[PDB]
Amino acid sequence: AIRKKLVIVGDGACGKTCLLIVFSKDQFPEVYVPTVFENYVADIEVDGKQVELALWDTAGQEDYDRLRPLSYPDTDVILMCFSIDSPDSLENIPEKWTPEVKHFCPNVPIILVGNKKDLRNDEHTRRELAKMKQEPVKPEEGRDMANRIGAFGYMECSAKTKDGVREVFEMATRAALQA
Amino acid sequence: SMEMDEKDFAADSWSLAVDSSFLQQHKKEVMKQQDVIYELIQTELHHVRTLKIMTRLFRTGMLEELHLEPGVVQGLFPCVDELSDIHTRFLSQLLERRRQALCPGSTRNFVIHRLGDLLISQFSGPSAEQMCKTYSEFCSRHSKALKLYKELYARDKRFQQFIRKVTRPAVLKRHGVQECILLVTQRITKYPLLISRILQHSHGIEEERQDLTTALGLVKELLSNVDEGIYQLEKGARLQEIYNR
Repeated sequence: AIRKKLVIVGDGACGKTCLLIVFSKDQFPEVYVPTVFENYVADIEVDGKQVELALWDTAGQEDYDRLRPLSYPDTDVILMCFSIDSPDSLENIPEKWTPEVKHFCPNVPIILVGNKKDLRNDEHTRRELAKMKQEPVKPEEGRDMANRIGAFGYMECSAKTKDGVREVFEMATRAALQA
Repeated sequence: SMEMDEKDFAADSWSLAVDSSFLQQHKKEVMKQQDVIYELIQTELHHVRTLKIMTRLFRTGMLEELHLEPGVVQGLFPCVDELSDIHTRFLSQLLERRRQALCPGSTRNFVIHRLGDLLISQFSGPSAEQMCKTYSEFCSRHSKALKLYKELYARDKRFQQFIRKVTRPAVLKRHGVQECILLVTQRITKYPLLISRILQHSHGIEEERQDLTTALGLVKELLSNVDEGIYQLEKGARLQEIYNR
């Protein structure tokens, strides 16, 4: 099994840490949800190919422009995350996160991931965003952003329900294997 | 890690580490606070273990087994003895606070009520100056270490065999050389996240709320200073490239 490296980037509100936790346990924690993620090496078999996929979080590094790039060397695939409950997290993708990743990770595939998809039809979420003249990110808004930024693809998931999470990491593995 | 500490921090949470009859005696807010304090200490134990892999398994094994050129092992593992001393001392203080708080007759049932003071001490004065000096140096040598590692792995058969041998066991799956370097660089930026969540559950005693507020600000001051003090070293970089930064 060949080794590949994945890094997840995005705003603090995007749910990156939770996504890594749920994938690495195949479980939304029932007793305690960790504050932090250290690292993990997942055994993945995708389309008949065995990979060891090393997983890294950038949480805590968002304010530190010289520390944060130390996460990027030899990355094989980037997950670029926003939350569907935060249009603000999507607006920060094209001109903050994207130019940084293209600079430090040239030619590395980017998957744009809409997290927290369970909240798109959540009444509390809709009420709260309406007060800032906002609504949950629409699937077409996600796809259009992915298209614009030169993403490999666009995917959605819910760490809470686990729906879509396996598929995100299997696809990231496929992307990392491409020449 | 030593077995006593590994066992003490084997559970996924404080609420699963303590006896259920002890848990049932506490309010939910206390349980939430203790769970995050437990995560701070558990992840500190694992960080010290990362540093012991670096010093004892890799660095010392290379010195004992291989014929590397002078300065190569220091280039792979910059500042690792200093980092081990900083964090082993901090860990010792956290574990002594736990042990003092244990109920007589128990090796598992405790509540830590006074963490803020310990964190203020760690992140101020000489210890904070040493943390800042050592991380500014380490993080500025990070790129250089990774590049040296990759060169030796690709070119030196005995080095490659050494690495494959000592990283074969399952318990080293997450702790190759490059993985250890990045775990150490990322440790310092975990502290604000942890401290802020402890603080969220520490409003019951106003002195504690205040102390954790002070600690959080000291940690952010340290991180800002380290971040402003980093410039990546590169083997073979010429003066002109540096002064034209």
